[PDB]
Amino acid sequence: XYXXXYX
Repeated sequence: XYXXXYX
């Protein structure tokens, strides 16, 4: 992880 979202 380490980026965000949500998908």
